[PDB]
Amino acid sequence: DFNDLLTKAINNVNTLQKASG
Amino acid sequence: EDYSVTLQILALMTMLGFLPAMVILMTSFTRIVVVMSILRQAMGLQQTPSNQVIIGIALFLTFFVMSPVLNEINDKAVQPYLNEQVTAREAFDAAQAPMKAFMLKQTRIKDLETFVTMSGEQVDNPEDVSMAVLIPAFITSELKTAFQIGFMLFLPFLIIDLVVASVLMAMGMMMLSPMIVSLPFKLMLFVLVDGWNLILSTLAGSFA
Amino acid sequence: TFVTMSGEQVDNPEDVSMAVLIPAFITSELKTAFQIGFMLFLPFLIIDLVVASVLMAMGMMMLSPMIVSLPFKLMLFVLVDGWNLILSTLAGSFA
Amino acid sequence: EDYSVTLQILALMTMLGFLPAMVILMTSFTRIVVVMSILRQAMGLQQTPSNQVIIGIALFLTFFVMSPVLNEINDKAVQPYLNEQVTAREAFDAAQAPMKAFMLKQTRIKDLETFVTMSGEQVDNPEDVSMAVLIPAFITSELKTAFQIGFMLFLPFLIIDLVVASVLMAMGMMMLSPMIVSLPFKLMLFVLVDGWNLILSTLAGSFA
Amino acid sequence: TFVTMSGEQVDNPEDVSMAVLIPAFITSELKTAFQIGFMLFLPFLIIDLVVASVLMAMGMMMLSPMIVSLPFKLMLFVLVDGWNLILSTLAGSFA
Amino acid sequence: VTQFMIQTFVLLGQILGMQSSLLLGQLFMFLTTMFFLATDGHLKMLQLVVFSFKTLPIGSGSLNAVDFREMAGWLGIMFQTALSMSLSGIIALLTINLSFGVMTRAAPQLNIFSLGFAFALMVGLLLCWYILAGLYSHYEMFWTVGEAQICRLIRL
Amino acid sequence: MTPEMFVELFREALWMVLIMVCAIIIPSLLIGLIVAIFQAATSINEQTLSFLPRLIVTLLALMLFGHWMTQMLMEYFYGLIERLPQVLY
Amino acid sequence: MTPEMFVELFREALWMVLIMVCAIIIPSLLIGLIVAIFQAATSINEQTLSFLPRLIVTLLALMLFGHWMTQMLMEYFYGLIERLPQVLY
Amino acid sequence: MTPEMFVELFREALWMVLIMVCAIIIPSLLIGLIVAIFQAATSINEQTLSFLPRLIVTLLALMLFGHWMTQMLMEYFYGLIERLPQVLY
Amino acid sequence: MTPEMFVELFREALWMVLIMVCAIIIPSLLIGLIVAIFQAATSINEQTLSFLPRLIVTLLALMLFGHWMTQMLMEYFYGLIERLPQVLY
Amino acid sequence: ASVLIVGAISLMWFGEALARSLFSIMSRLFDLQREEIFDTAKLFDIALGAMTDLLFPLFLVLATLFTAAMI
Repeated sequence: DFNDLLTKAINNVNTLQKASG
Repeated sequence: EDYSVTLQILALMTMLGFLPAMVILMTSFTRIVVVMSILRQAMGLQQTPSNQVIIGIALFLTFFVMSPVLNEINDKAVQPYLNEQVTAREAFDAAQAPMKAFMLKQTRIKDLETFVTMSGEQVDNPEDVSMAVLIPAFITSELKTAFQIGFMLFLPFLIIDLVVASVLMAMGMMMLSPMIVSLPFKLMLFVLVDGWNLILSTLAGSFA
Repeated sequence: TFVTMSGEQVDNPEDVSMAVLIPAFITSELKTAFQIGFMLFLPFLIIDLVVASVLMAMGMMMLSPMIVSLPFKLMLFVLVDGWNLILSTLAGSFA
Repeated sequence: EDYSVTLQILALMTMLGFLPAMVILMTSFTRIVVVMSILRQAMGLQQTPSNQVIIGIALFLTFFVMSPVLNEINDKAVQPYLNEQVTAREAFDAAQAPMKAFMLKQTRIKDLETFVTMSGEQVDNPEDVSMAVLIPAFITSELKTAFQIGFMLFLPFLIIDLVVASVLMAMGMMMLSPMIVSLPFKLMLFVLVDGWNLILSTLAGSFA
Repeated sequence: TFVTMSGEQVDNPEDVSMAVLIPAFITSELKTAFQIGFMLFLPFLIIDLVVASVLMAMGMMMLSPMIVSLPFKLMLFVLVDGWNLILSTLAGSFA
Repeated sequence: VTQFMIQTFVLLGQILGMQSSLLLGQLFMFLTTMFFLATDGHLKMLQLVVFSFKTLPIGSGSLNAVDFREMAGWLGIMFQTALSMSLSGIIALLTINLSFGVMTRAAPQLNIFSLGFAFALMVGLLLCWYILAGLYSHYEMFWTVGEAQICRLIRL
Repeated sequence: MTPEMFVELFREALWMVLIMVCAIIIPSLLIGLIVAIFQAATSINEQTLSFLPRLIVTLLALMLFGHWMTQMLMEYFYGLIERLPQVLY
Repeated sequence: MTPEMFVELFREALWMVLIMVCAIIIPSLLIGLIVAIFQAATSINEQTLSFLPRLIVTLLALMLFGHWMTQMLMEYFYGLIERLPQVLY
Repeated sequence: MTPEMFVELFREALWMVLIMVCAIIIPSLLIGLIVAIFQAATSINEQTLSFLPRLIVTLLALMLFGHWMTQMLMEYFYGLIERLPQVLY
Repeated sequence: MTPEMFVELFREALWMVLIMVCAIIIPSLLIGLIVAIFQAATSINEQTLSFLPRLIVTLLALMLFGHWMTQMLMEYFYGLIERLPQVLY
Repeated sequence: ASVLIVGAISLMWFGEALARSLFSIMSRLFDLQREEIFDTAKLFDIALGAMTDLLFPLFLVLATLFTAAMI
């Protein structure tokens, strides 16, 4: 729901950083 | 032809810039804050609850009472937008519609009537009015509603204050200040009536 | 006042310079604002005076009238529909 | 899976920005200040203790009573994280839990029920309720508890003031204000009983 | 105090290092400024106490003495030519 | 700790002012600041903090729970010290006001009200003149109590 | 505004409180006078005795004139609002 | 709300405060008369002896009616909450 | 600013407030004295019996002296403005 | 300098304000007693009667002592300024 | 004049007991347990208990004032 919106956004940034690194 | 990604980001960053304005004008934050302010001044305590705690309580309350409309925005404007099902222009309209409906449920027709005439637009149905007109009408209605609730909660504390002053004047000790003796009874009544849980429940139930 | 201060030769008000009108316009707005404020101050002042004298009549000279007057000040602004009356007059004051 | 070093730093700085909120909304700061606010209001002094020392004493009192929970966070969360025993995600959860447990020890069942129904969520155990709903219930209980303690602290000072007023009226001098005479007696009885040490025992130990 | 804190053995005051003289200079100048400044505060505190007691003498306990004392505080400073008196002494204070 | 001492004198000023039927805290606050500067209180605090580096090293060491409780207990120190300084004066304020009340109680026509306001404030200012006459000795004892607390914090 | 207009407004405000305050206190003033005469008739002087009748009568006066005071205040507020365009020009 | 709702609310509090104070000051008022007639019988003009009987009876009234008064105000606080939706309707 | 001029402005300000306050209080002081004399003649000891008459005459005085007080305050402000060049040469 | 010298300064300042307040208040205190004793002799019980007489003499005292209090505040400021060398030495 | 003197005389002996009464009320109302704070009924019981325990010493002192006033 709306609570999970922030969690998903942070995970995507972490995944993008992880793949980039 | 939905807005380009660069413009879509620019619009969203602007909305975050006006986030304090949205909370203090388009939400339930103002009414809760004012009612708490009247209650604090009703008792003998000037700023014992402190301003940060009052706003902190109001922020959680205004988030809970607006969870239904927040979910409706998510289920009709955010998830279709993320799933590539609605034009970004359509998604913005789908998010604005529940917010407008909520503000109309807590507004007074007199407030709409004066602002519609003030804007000078020929609109009849009280559902297709612009946000430029609805927001001042909504915040005006919230201030008036908060005053009514504030007066309601003030009366019992006025009753205690008059009784204590009258009893002291009965004994002839006119020099004794009624406020110092009245305050513990004001705390007494508010705590055995379970005031804090009661007022926040009523404020939550008020928005309907 | 500002035309004589600016030292310019003006025949009619409707052609004064902008630099001499802005200080004059804001000056008049402040004065006009005070007059409207005095109108609104009186009804709440009367309530405060009324409740203060009633408390003094009953002999309680230690009870602050401000606490007692506050619920009635709020109610007067409510049943008169103040937040609609005041704003409509302010908007109507420019017509 | 675990947050990168850059992202962990961003989270750390964010919590430092919200640090004043965590003190006044999650720790015991709210109850202590409200109780100390009553004590200043009860005595004839209006601003004499001044706001600075009350907050400073309250901060030191909180660090005293939060020392068990802060040490529990240090051991369970900080130590494995510093030694790189656990990841950042689980370390954050390991730090959140002691705060949640402490807030449960200072809340009431009725307060939790009101807000969990207010949030419109489903839960069966108080132990796994979201911290977003626990916070408003925690402070609401704290304000009610502080008013109870403050009411008990206000009674002895009201007792002294009423006795002095009655004595002066009984002696016939209906012209002298009781406040000036009563103030030294209230202060003397506050000192020779070592009132603040008693208040420390009933305030610091009230949490447990 | 500072030579003790710095942990250096110097027999005479005029041979202290600049590393320890700079903090010692500002610390002493702060004390001098506070002592000079608060003595200037005293005449303006005298006016406040006089006017406040006079207002409390008549039972006007609600009138704030600060707004009443403000016109007289300014007059005391201008009658003694304060803006020239403090600067003259401040200039002559250094050596 | 330094704020605790000065505000206690501010407490001393306001209790006298309140009992004087009456800003008097500022008069004591300014004078106590002069006491802090004249007695080289600032130098002692700087000596204390550098000593803290020696006996309380930066790496291992921090204030424990007992230090927080001792620092939280200074509110009782304020009232006890403030009452101790003003006990002689406050008794004088009460006895003259009670004496004035009983002596003028023969005729209830006079009363006191504002007439009592003038009499009380004149004596209260006069008593504050007595308070400033012997305030320095109380400050010296108060500073010793405060300095001992500071050394306890730094474990000196 | 013209000074004469200010005095008009000042007078009608003082007249508003005078009418309102007298309608509430006059019942208490008469009762206090009645009790004082009765105490003098029986040769007693109790200061605190004539408090219950005054308090009750004043509360009864407030209850009775509740609609009248509200009507007077609401019309006075409207009167100042309607008098505003006359002043501003 | 409506001007009549305010008067209803205003009167109810005025009726409430009247009842709350009357239960305590009625016994003191009667005792004051009883002391007054006693001083009329013995012709003593002292005016401070009557303070003690009034103070003792006042505390007796507070002890006797303490629960009833607190319950009345507590139910009054609930009553305004119950009628709050009606006003906001 | 010379000290002599400062005392002159202080005196004229204190003289103006004295004139205004005495003109207002005196009607209330006379009535309060009359009622107090009346109470002594009839030997009654009601206290608040002399409050409403004082309030009425005070409010009536303000209505009658509204023009006079307004003109003096305006004159005084104009006088200080005109005296400004003398203060600072 | 030494803390004792600061105490002498603050006692001297408080001594001056005692002289200032005494010169203003004492004229009002004497009038308050004169009226109060006159009321006691005449059995007059108007408590608020003796307010304007105290106010009149208080304002008159301020006007009469205008020059002296000025000369005294200014010279005290000069005395402190000339005593600044004590601090610097 | 006589009434105030006897009250001061009463405060010599009765006042010390009245000081003891005030000492006990402050000591009890300051030393609260976790169980006492969380219960509203228990707070009111102590409030009544502190109230009544005050009345008896206060009544004696005021009676000492009343008795001398008549005499």
